[PDB]
Amino acid sequence: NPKAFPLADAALTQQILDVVQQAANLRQLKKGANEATKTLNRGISEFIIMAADCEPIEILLHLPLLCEDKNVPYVFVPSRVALGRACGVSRPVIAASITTNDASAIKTQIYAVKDKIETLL
Amino acid sequence: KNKGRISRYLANKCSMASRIDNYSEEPSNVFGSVLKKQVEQRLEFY
Amino acid sequence: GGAKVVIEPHRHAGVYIARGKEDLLVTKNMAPGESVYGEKRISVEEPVPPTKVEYRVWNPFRSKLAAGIMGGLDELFIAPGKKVLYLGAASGTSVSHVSDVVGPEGVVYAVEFSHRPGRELISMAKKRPNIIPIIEDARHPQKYRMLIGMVDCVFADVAQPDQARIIALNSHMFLKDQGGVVISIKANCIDSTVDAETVFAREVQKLREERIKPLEQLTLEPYERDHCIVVGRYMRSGLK
Amino acid sequence: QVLIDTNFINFSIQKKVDIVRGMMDCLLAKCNPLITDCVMAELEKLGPKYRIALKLARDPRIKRLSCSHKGTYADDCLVHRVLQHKCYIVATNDAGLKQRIRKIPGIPLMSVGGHAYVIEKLPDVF
Amino acid sequence: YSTPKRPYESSRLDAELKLAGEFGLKNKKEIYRISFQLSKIRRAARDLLTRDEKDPKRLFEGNALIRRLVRVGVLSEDKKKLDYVLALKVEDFLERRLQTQVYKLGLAKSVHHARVLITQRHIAVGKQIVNIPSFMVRLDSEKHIDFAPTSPFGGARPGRVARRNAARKAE
Amino acid sequence: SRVKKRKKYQKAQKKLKSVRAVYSGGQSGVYEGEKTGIKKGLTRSVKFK
Amino acid sequence: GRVFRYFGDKLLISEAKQSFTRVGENNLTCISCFQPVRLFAYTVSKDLQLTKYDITDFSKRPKKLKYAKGGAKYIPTSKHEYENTTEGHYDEILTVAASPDGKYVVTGGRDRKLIVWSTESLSPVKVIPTKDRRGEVLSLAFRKNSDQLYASCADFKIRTYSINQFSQLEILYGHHDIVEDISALAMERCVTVGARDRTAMLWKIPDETRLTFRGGDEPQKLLRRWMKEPLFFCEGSIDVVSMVDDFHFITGSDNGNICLWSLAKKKPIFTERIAHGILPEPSFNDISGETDEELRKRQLQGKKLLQPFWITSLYAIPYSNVFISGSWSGSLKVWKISDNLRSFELLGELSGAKGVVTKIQVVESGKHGKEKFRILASIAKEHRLGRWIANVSGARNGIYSAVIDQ
RNA sequence: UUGCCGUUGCUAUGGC
RNA sequence: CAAAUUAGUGACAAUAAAUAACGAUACAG
Ligand SMILES: [Zn+2]
Repeated sequence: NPKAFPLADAALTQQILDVVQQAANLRQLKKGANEATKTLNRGISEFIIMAADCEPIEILLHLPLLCEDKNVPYVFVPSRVALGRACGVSRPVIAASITTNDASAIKTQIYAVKDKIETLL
Repeated sequence: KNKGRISRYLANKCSMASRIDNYSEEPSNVFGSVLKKQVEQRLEFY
Repeated sequence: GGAKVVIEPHRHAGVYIARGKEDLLVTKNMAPGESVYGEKRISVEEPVPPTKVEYRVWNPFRSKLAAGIMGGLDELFIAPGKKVLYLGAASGTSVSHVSDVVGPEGVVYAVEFSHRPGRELISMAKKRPNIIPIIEDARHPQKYRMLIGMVDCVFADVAQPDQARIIALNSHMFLKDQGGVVISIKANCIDSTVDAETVFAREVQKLREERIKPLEQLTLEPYERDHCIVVGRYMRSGLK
Repeated sequence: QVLIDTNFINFSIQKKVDIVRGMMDCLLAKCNPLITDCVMAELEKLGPKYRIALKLARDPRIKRLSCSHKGTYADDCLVHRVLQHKCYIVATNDAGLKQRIRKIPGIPLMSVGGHAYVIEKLPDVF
Repeated sequence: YSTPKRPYESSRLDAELKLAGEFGLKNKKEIYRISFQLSKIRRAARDLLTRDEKDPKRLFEGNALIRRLVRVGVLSEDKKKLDYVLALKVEDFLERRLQTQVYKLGLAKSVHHARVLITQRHIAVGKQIVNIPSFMVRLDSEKHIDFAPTSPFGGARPGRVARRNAARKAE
Repeated sequence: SRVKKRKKYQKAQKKLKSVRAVYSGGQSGVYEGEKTGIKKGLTRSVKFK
Repeated sequence: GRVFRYFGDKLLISEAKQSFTRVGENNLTCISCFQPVRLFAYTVSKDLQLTKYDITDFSKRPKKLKYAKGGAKYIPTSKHEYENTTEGHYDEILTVAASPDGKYVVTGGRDRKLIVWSTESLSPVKVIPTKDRRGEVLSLAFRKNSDQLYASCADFKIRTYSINQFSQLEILYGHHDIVEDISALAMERCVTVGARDRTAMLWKIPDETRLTFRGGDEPQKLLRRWMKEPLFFCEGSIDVVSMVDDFHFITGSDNGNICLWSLAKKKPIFTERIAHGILPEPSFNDISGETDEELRKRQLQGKKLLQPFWITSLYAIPYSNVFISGSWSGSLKVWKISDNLRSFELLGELSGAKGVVTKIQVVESGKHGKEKFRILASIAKEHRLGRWIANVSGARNGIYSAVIDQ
């Protein structure tokens, strides 16, 4: 067991990154570590994606404890660069969060990814 | 101002440093050193 | 924020209501002078001079058991002298409130499997001495059968699909006859292909198949969508 | 998932409707039929005239619940376990049980009528 | 379309109340039309289940039915089984219409704002301005629902109210 | 015909707050309190059989 | 037109004259060239400057001629999407395209404009906005020997223009992510690739119809195929194209794939999995923050977070037997496609280009059996769309020209 | 051979 | 109670849309 433990393999990683890109287009993604912990303590979050290769790792390992407290799925993508590119911004991000919405046109996709990463976790 | 936003820069770097320091099991000093270098570069830029 | 409330005992023993212009579910504080997860506190001066004892606000949006209490449960089994086996003590959020409801003469065994929540559980159980933190998987009660003996109520805030088997194993090991079984069922975490009433009906059927007679269920709807608390008692002979 | 009782089974065999196939072409959905132990007790107590009905209720496609009470009053058991949970269709032909079930709200009621099953309080049948 | 069996029971009235209010429908005929053809769809899928495995009808019409249901978009890509066609229902069908989709994509503030945007022609999927609200967008036309370039909520020249107010304020 | 069903659904989902307790969306800001009262005598939970 | 220039193994490879002319522009982004039937080239940067070069002095480095630098002066005074008719670029010029006849260069970027400049003076003759808010252009390609431009705009849209008439022909829709690259030949077909939908489409533009080609490599079946006796996996995002001839093309992916596709097969004909290597893993002094090397090694999880270089430039010489791939591995690769047109193979490398290769294309010289080409490649230290790129390992913002012979 | 700056060549490199 | 034909008159409520959308402020209990 490493610190960044529940890492996803390549198929789950691309499923995660595709729904991250679609939520970023639909304004349902809060990107960055302290925005992610803000939306996590506010409770509007469906799952959090941490990238398992940033330059420290505890910098985002603070978030699994928060997700565990509030029972939110969390998953580790192995590329901060690809995560930022999926988020649609011109920088690497290390953590992102899918906020809850019921007037959301990708709710089935988000729920399927939640089920996959929760059976992983 | 500059004096008002160095507080915010030092705040989020200090939060980063405390996360490193808490969740690492037996910590080093090198990332506190790098963040000190970053915040002195930011204050010397002004 | 600096206002004044009146503390009043609830129907449930060990928990209180602070009436103001908005009334608060409130428990006594076992470790006076600090907050555990940032809740607000109430300090009364009860009457050697009078002593400042204090109270903690139980937040129903951060506690399934408080959502159940203030939705209205006919009988909690968490009582001021009891022993509670908390399963899924995910941090010290609700375990602190269960601990000081149970009081100094009763014991809360807080079982958790992850390790950073366990570190926070041990640092909270320092200042609350009536908490025995047990860092172990609840799916194998034999791995901690040596540390716990003869609890009076089990509370289950685990969020796993093998919930009813975990509850049944821990009850058959450590619960006594006609003891309390309080379950917080989360429909979406059990399974999301069926609806919430189907999964609650199946979980209640699983409990009575493992001979825990359900007395009561409550949906706890304004605080959590598609949750439930099922309160039962461990009948052990004759659900009929 | 549909709770069956004894006169629904008797009328199914009297009208020559299969249980799971009649349920499927009534609702146009996949059905799970449930025989409670009190309905099964009532079919067994009906005697050796109703052997055909008893061993058609003994069917691996028909799943079965485990009621936990004294006595074998299936109408009480069906009414209690449906007004507790509201995730059940009640398939019945008793006039009294039909009136009880259609007085408690949100519970669809299925019944043998004609040569196939009918469903009433389920608002999405087509 | 066709009317239901018992059209006036209270469960059906509260059903149609929730459907018309949650999807901004004008009358019962929207629900009855989409439910009539859904009834045909899963009445067919029931017969495809009542025949056996390795039946030619079942194999070919089953994968044909689930592939064109996936391409309409009411069925996801991974559930390629034929019992999910039975689990399908009416709001899975009228979540696919253009009024619902415009509101969910957030070009409008409610389903009624979406209906008036569509009927005032500010919405074009792909190339063509669609102007009826009950359109049943597909899984490939799901992402090209945007504001029409002939419209002031796109980038075009502003309408008559805005330009008349600009002219009168220039006077 | 459309605005009538818009305004009899708004009436219906305002009546639904009376019969059930509707999940409004969770905790908005700071937990202020129950804002309406706490009854210690009423138990609104479904007993079995 | 099929492949009529079979010369892959023929010309020399290993001893090219490689001149890396470094220029003082932050993050060069595109390269456009020109040959009549003197040769000019064009570069453009993230510093909002277009720069004309002469390149026809073949044995030496290119020669700067003329700047054209937009800036903050060209921000429109409206913030209104159809009066975007200014005369310069105020944000992030992403692509240039020279005319096949050479009267104009046409460029555009994230300011959702197409500015068409004259060649002889680098002056903006005409401005055509893309009339909506997200209408950033990402790739431009003229169809060969023509005056018709195909721009690929991030509205999931492809706009077409006639430049000498200043008119727009046809807008054609149908990708599912942003249309990251475009490619065309003398035919009125076109080939576009959208980024994350992992499909490449080709468009009959008069008919306004398309042929789609999805990817579809899965590490389950691929690791089983190796398990019959291994660090290779699924696909991120198809990124770059070049139409080699009028029956085949080649796609550059996000996991370092280069794939060869026909006009008659949905699934690709040939793959090449790792085309530029796998990236150097982050160091133990920059992963963890513990003290001991054992825990800082445990925070690498073995091989699980090694990510491949992604091919960010691909250029097929039209109708020829050879294409060139480039990323930030430092070394361009040259591949030739086999004469049966069902595979390609690495010939050699061009290792004098330190940085990301934001553009590759070649310039011809010599006759039908004896030929020499200069491969231009725009080199930056930052990807042409966003930043995202750490470990800038000795990169410089320049033009890597190579002179290949025989 | 460039935005600066260093080695420079009497042309190539490397730090921002 | 459809006596006009010498592309047009001569509907059998069969067919998809509209009759409004979005804000601000005030005053009540
Ligand atoms: Zn029974």
